[PDB]
Amino acid sequence: PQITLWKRPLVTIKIGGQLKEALLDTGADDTVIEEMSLPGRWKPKMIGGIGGFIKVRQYDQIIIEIAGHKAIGTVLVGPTPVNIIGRNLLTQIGATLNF
Amino acid sequence: PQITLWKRPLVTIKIGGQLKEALLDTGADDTVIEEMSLPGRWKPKMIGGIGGFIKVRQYDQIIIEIAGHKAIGTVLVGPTPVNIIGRNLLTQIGATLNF
Ligand SMILES: CN[C@H]1CO[C@@H]2OC[C@H](OC(=O)N[C@@H](Cc3ccccc3)[C@H](O)CN(CC(C)C)S(=O)(=O)c3ccc(N)cc3)[C@@H]21
Ligand SMILES: [Cl-]
Ligand SMILES: [Cl-]
Ligand code: NA
Repeated sequence: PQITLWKRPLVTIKIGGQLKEALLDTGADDTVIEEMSLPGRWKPKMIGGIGGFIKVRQYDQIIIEIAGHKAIGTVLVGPTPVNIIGRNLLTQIGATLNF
Repeated sequence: PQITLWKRPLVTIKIGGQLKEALLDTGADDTVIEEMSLPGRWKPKMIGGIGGFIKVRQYDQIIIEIAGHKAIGTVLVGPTPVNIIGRNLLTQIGATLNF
């Protein structure tokens, strides 16, 4: 699909058995989701944005379905105000910016 | 052009006759750039991101070139960690997300 940017590019994701709304965010290196449980090992990480840093849990090799396209990669979990799909998973679904 | 997301989507912008690097950011509603002087009056705004909120100066109707495409619109100036081109000017340059 082609998504225009008049409005926030929100899509439905499926992660950890749950449906969530998330923002397709080319300015995010990493995918960051609101607090939830995920299986397997994790390690702590700090990630910074506008406003400073938050502490997150880093889970590797997590499968997500993004607008119907499956991808696997690292997912950061913590107190983000918005669920964000970052470049680490946008590449896997073949997303590009075009102008 | 078609920009893939394996690396950060950085482009050259020109504002006040100066070249700067900035990130094409579909997760940003608004364009915000690091401290610089812009002409005219400004109005207050708060923008929130991953770590919380910052105060910025809002300048309207600023001429800015983005990857060679001319735009004229609102630029926020404040302590952002990186220059970000958000959806208000991405729509002016005709950008879409595609997958
Ligand atoms: C530096 N780590 C960063 C980079 O990679 C990592 O992945 C996740 C984080 O990325 C980010 O937070 N990306 C943001 C851009 C941004 C901000 C600061 C620095 C770089 C990029 C976002 O793309 C845009 N942000 C709203 C998101 C969180 C809903 S906003 O806070 O900046 C914003 C920018 C304008 C406006 N008008 C309002 C908010 C880590
Ligand atoms: Cl990854
Ligand atoms: Cl590719
Ligand atoms: Na894992």
